[PDB]
Amino acid sequence: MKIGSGEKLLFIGDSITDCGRARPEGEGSFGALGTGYVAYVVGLLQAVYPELGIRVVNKGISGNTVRDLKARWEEDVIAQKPDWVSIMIGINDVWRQYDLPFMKEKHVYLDEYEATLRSLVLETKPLVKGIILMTPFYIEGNEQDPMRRTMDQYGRVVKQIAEETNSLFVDTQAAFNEVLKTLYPAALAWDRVAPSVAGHMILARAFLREIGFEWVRSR
Amino acid sequence: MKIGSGEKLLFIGDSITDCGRARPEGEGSFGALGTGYVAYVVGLLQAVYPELGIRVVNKGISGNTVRDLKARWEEDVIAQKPDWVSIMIGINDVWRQYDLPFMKEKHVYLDEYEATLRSLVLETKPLVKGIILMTPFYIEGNEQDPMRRTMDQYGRVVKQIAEETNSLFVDTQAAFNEVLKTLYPAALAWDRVAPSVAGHMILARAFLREIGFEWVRSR
Amino acid sequence: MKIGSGEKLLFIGDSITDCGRARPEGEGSFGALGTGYVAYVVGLLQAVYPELGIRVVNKGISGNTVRDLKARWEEDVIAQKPDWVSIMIGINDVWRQYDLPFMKEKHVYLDEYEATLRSLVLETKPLVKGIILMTPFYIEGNEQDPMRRTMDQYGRVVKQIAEETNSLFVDTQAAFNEVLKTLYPAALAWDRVAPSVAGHMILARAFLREIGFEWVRSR
Amino acid sequence: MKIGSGEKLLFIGDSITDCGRARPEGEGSFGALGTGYVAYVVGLLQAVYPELGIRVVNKGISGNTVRDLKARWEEDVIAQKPDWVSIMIGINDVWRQYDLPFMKEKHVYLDEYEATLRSLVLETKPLVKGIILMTPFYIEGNEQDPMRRTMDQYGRVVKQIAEETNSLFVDTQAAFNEVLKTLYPAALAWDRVAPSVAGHMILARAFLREIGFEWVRSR
Amino acid sequence: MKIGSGEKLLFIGDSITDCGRARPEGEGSFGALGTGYVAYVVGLLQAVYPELGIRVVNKGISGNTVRDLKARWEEDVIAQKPDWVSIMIGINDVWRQYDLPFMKEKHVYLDEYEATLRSLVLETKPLVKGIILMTPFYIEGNEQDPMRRTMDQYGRVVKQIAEETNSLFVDTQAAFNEVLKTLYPAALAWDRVAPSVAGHMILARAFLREIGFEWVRSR
Amino acid sequence: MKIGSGEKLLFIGDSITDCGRARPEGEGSFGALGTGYVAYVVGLLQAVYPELGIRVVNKGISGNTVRDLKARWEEDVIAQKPDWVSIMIGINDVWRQYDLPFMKEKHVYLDEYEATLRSLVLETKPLVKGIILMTPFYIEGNEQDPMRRTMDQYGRVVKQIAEETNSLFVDTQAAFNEVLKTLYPAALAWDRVAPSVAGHMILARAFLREIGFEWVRSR
Amino acid sequence: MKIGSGEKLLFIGDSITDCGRARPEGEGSFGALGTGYVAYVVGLLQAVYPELGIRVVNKGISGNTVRDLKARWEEDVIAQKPDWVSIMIGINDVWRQYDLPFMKEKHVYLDEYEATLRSLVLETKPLVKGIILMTPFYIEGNEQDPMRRTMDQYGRVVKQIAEETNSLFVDTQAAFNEVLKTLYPAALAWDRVAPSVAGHMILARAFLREIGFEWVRSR
Amino acid sequence: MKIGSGEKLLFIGDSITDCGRARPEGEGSFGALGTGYVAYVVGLLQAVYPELGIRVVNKGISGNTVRDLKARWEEDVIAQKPDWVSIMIGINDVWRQYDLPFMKEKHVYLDEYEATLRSLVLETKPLVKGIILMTPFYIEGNEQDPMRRTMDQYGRVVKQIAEETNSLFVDTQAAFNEVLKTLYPAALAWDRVAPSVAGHMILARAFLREIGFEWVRSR
Ligand SMILES: [Cl-]
Ligand SMILES: [Cl-]
Ligand SMILES: [Cl-]
Ligand SMILES: [Cl-]
Ligand SMILES: [Cl-]
Ligand SMILES: [Cl-]
Ligand SMILES: [Cl-]
Ligand SMILES: [Cl-]
Repeated sequence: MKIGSGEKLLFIGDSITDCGRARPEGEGSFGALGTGYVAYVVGLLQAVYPELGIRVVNKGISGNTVRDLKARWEEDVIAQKPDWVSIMIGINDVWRQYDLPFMKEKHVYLDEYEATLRSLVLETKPLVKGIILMTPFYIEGNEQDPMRRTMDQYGRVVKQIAEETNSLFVDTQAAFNEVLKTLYPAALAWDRVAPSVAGHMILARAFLREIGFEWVRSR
Repeated sequence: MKIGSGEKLLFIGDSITDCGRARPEGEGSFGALGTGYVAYVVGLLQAVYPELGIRVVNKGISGNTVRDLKARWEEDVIAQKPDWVSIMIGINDVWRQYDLPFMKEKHVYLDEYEATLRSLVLETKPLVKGIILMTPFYIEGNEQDPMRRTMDQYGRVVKQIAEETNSLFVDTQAAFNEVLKTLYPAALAWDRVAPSVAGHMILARAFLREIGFEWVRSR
Repeated sequence: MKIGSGEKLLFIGDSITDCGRARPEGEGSFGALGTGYVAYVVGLLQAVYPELGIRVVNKGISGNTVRDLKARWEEDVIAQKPDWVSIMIGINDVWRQYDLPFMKEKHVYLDEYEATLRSLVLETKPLVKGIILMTPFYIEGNEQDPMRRTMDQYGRVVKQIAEETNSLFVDTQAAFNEVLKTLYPAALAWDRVAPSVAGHMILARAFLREIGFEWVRSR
Repeated sequence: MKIGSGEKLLFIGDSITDCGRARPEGEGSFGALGTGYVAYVVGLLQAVYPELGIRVVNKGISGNTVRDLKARWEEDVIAQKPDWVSIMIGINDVWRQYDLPFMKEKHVYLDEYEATLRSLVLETKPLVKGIILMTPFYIEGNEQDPMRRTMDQYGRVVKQIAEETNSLFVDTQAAFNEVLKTLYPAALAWDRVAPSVAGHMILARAFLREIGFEWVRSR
Repeated sequence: MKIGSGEKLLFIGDSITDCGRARPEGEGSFGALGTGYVAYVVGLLQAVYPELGIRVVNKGISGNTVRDLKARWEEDVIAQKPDWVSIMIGINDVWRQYDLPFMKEKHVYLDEYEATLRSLVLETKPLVKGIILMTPFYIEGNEQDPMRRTMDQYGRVVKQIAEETNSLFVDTQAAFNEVLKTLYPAALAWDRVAPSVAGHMILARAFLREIGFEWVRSR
Repeated sequence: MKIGSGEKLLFIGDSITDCGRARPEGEGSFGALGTGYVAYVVGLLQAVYPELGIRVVNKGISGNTVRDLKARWEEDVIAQKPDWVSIMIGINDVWRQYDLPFMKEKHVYLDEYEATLRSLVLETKPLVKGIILMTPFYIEGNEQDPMRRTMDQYGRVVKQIAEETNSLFVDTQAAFNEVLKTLYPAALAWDRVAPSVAGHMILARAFLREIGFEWVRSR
Repeated sequence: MKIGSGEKLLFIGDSITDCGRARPEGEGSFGALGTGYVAYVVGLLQAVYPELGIRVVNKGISGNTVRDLKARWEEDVIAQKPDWVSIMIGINDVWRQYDLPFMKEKHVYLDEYEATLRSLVLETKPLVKGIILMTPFYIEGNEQDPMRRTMDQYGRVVKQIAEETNSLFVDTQAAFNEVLKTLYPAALAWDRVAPSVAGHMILARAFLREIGFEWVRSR
Repeated sequence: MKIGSGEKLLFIGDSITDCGRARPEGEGSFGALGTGYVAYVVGLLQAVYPELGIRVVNKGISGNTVRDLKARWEEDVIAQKPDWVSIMIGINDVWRQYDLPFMKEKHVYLDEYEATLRSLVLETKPLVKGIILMTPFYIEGNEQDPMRRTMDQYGRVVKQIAEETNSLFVDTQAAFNEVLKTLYPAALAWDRVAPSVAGHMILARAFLREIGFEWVRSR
């Protein structure tokens, strides 16, 4: 378990992170974390490591792109003095290119995305114990579907950044890809983005595996 | 994994099982399974065993005792033709004795509890592939608190029926007891009964472990 | 114009047809026809052929398959004594196979679909002046996506019944396909099924063209 | 098609334009345009010219007279940097004279109306590719009904302005007049102002005809 | 005053009579009589003839034609044992011809109107002390508007039945006509049917004058 | 009729005047005047004198005492530039003495009441055509009931003020007293203050009689 | 204390008893007893006699007269097998005579009141351990107010039945009368019937004193 | 009775005091005091000492610790110029230690609690006639339950402070302890903190006993 006792773990992202969490503070055991993967992570950490006393904060905001993260980073991240920051962003940065292909101010292209995400990591790294970069995802098994193909480009950038900055790394697309060998996307999310409890569990598990969570502790 | 491909798993119980499930069907949407351990179970099974093709049904009803289960058993269990039935009942059977001590017809005392639950297990066993008996629980660490002491006795009844009937058995009290070495009850549930996400994860993990779930499959 | 003065045109289908229509009557206010292609059809007919005096009824019901149509056919179609019946069914028959793959009784497979739809068309044809058969559709441009591939097969069934029965025929998939040369699905419908105003205009225009509507009447 | 690819088309007016559109921005494919003729225009343009990539904004505000348009013109029009502006105003400027004939500060008389509308056109013309002036209307077939007779005076002024400024021109009253040869007003709008889907389609079609929309493109 | 001490006066009609009255009783609170002319009548009678001890019942139902009255006559009129029955019906009988011209079964044409209303008056007259027949009305000053022209014909029917049957008679159209020498319809009712407080006062005053009310009693 | 054409009549008072009127402006034919005596007055004036073109504004505010009137007089009265002001105040000034007999900052005693009301009249008189002073009231027939006895003292002061300032005068208590010879208070208002439609008609009539309203005009 | 351990005490009445109690059971939660004197009684008994183990049921129904009690007596009283029945009825029996003087079938005059209440007491007495008869009341200090005078007569009937039948007896009017030496009615209840917390405490204290409650137990 | 006529009694605390009281003023006989022990105290004082004319204000705020009281003391207490101040605080100061044992900024430890509470008393004492210190409580009969054991430490501090400052003193824990000899906590409050009407009556009675309330006055 990478996260130590008494430490503060902060999640940021878009609606997949937000999941109806309490605004502004996003902190507490009884609904304030929202109802998706963040909450599941905390639940599992408390069920299996209750003695760790890990404080968890949810700063997800529905609709955000990486440009929106940068715009609130000082207030929502820096000022919170976290020990661990988990970032999952990119879905909207890409989706807007496909659902509003002519409202282009809504799009964040890849080279802007890469530099902005890097800028967030590099600002934050000297202030925290660790950073966890979660790729965006798209629940779609055809690599050549245009949005899936774009999303994968953004996920490759995330991986690159994590390597180069010594951040932890969660490939959420690889986790979905496995389940997509069996299930058609609609069984997980009609819109291919916002999933079921199952999708959130896929994400929660992917995150917990990367931080060295044990389902039954050996120690 | 005790549960196998193509099987229908039906959960029944009180509010801990219900958690806002869709009535009457308790199946078949996103959200139809409720927002507690039953949903978490189905999500983790889907995340880790997507190919198993399990159908899951949530017949939990808030407020039920085992007397209420008996009254709807035919329509809600037997008529559903499940392959597997999971029962978690007893919390209200006990809690009414303590919160409404003078309304005795709302109590289900130990003789009624054992005979009824026994009868339901005996009746159902030959019609299904398997039964899972979950103990009720009380989120309270002091064995001599009166309601914890009573709830532990009711759990002994469940354990003994499961043994007699070669049912699977989940000791939910023991799962909470482990966490209660560290956390005061209120950290998990103000009222010592209806817990947080963490509590429902304690439950879901206790269920899954009993049915041979692996967090990361070795094969 | 195939539809003539004084005729009653009854539309039946699933949510794509329903679009919040008034239940049970589906006629006779402002708003009773719902807010999608059925209403747009009635509006354009009124704008361009005000003198035609068409009565229009919307018997769409959200969630329906052709099995559901059959169960209400007598009350909702035959008892209404329509002159013209428009049917657009199949989306849910197919989508349940993909979004709830393990709940097989909710699926309407191709044998049940063809026999039922056929039976309804055969039964209705001698009681009415005319039938319009609209294909189901899936807003997805890749023919080998599994649900698009299945939906195209169901459309072939509709086309063949319409041919056998000398019904009018609207290929809604082809209409979407044309736009999908330019737009990614999400621009029209996140879930690839329930579209925007633009999608409903694609539908209404496909219907109208089949019934000989002219945007500006040449006579 | 007068409108070219990538261009921005902005509609302004009163409730007939507003139709519940999103405030303040009035822009987007999924409800932000409101539910009347603006939305229908955009829907048809996307269904038939999807590749044009026309951005559309709805700045209608219920209750407005031309005096209200002038009061918000800088923020709602100029600042938006549209390529094409469509104006439909006058209904309220006239209605108030008839429904609140003694709260006269609510009235905009014809010579004030004419000069204010001219002032809007002349300010805007050097900043855009084109302007479309839609007459107000009143759904009433008797030319001598007092409100209809007044409304027609205002429509004549609009036509004059469009001629003199080389603006495009939509005679909405002429479009209703045709349908009113068959339908009594109440079949379109009980209040003779705010119509049904049919009325909105009459308006949408009138607008699309003036911009050179083709229902089936020859090219 | 035609109405006398201790008598029960029952009003029946459509929405103009209903005005949100309490269903089913239409009597007996504060507010049970609705918020239009029926309530105003009861208030003025109470203000000026408090000692009369009149019981008043409002059996108006929004949307009703005389065909609807007939279907509930036994339960809503005869079973109430009124001493006086006031009927104001015809607006919807006529308006459906104009707002839904093609839904002919919703129309109540003049032959059905005269026969039904006649039958109800003949049947009720020997069971009660008196009947008041109020004409329907249309708030429209042009006699040749088609719906006003039709409504005036229906009023002639009412006047003739009242004459034949020695019923009291209230010409509501004439009352509106007087005000319409000064006000355009919209000042009283946008839709020419459901008026303001002023319109309901026009009605209440027309009723009261017919029953010999004095604003200031001379005795 | 004391009120001439084109003139502005403003009512101020407490909840008996307010009756849910539109805040802040309190002006319009379709609900803005609220649902009690103000609205009835306007309704009758329009039904019988439609050609007068009297503008009416309702500045009633529930809970007000005369001290509250003074606090808003500049904004709510002076600034409105009325031609006629009607004041009805005192109910709360007195009620508070009886319902909150120990929260005394809520009480306005008689000599404060008298001087404040005088101050309002004397400020306003040089700015308007006329002032109408309506007494407060209490719907209670026993002159010696403590609140009734107090209320009458306040009504005597109002009368004195009106005499001394040449204001018009409405004795609302005398109007209720007449009806109270027959009806027990509860038949008009359970709380003896806020009446039924009948009470509002008693008030409306009292006001209209003082301004020279004719129910059937001789001229 | 007249009530003893293990006994079921059932309260019945009108709104004063109901106070929002849970329907139909009126027992068994927190809140099921309503928010007035019945709840206060149960609370004080629990605070001071926790060991008594009393079951309490609230069968009050807003609006009831003794005629309504009779119609539900079998289901709501006798079928509950109470040991003690407390009845407080008469307020509406009387108040309808005054607030709806002309709707005579809603009145329960003294002959009907005495015979019915008598019959219910006689019928119930041999089936239960004891009966408590509470007078109705009117919060009004003037004995010659007409409704107070009538209510006092109805109270005399209750007192006489209680005497005849050796029922316990609570004179609620006398309890209010004592406070009314100091407070005007409006301080306790604007409408002289439905009081504040203070009024319900007056009631609860009057009940408790009659059943031998001690505020501080001497033993 | 320690409280004299005309005096102002102000209660402050957490949710147990607040009970939904009116914000900000917390003053009035008809709901403004909230629905728990404060309201019951006032009710009893009015029922038994109506002539005292005691003004009562409720400044409870749900969630408060003693640190929160200090933060609002000037506005909510000092500025109100009370004659008597009742303080009940500590529940949250302690609860947070047990329900959010790792969000420690939410905890107020005992020595901070003691000094802050002292600081409140010492500031206030020279400004008022008297102060009443009510201990916090926890509805839990086992002295060794961790939260109960902590709560008792805080109650001992309260008692010490009251002794040292000559404040009145209410041991709310001792009052619950008596009832807990018979009832399990859940019969009074599932969460062991927020009780039933019974709990509020236990508190109300404890407070009234300390101020010398007599249930039947000797004088
Ligand atoms: Cl999002
Ligand atoms: Cl439960
Ligand atoms: Cl559907
Ligand atoms: Cl408008
Ligand atoms: Cl109607
Ligand atoms: Cl008021
Ligand atoms: Cl009642
Ligand atoms: Cl609290």
